[PDB]
Amino acid sequence: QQFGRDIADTTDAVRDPQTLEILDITPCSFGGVSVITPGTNTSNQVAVLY
Amino acid sequence: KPSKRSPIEDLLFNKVTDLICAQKFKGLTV
Ligand SMILES: *[C@@H]1O[C@H](CO)[C@@H](O[C@@H]2O[C@H](CO)[C@@H](O)[C@H](O)[C@H]2NC(C)=O)[C@H](O)[C@H]1NC(C)=O
Repeated sequence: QQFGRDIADTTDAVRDPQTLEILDITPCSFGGVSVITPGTNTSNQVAVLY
Repeated sequence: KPSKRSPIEDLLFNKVTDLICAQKFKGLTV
């Protein structure tokens, strides 16, 4: 066998066809961004939540 | 106990119970 899969049936691991090494693949960082603000009638400063 | 729970609350919390990461990688978060 060459490559693996997870429960969600997506590529999880691969095999390098030059050194017979198995490499785990993980997606690089991502997420949601929310903005915490008071009213614009009060201030213009904000905070950010990742 | 470090949770400050009662002898029955602990039993209830014990009696109720990679998939999370796999679903997160599809865009579904909790
Ligand atoms: C593809 O060819 C390269 C170059 O010959 C191979 O790399 C070397 O393979 C030998 C196999 O005994 C290792 O001892 C060496 O250490 C490898 N080179 C390096 C720099 O590590 C490679 O193995 C070949 N891949 C195959 C045949 O699948």
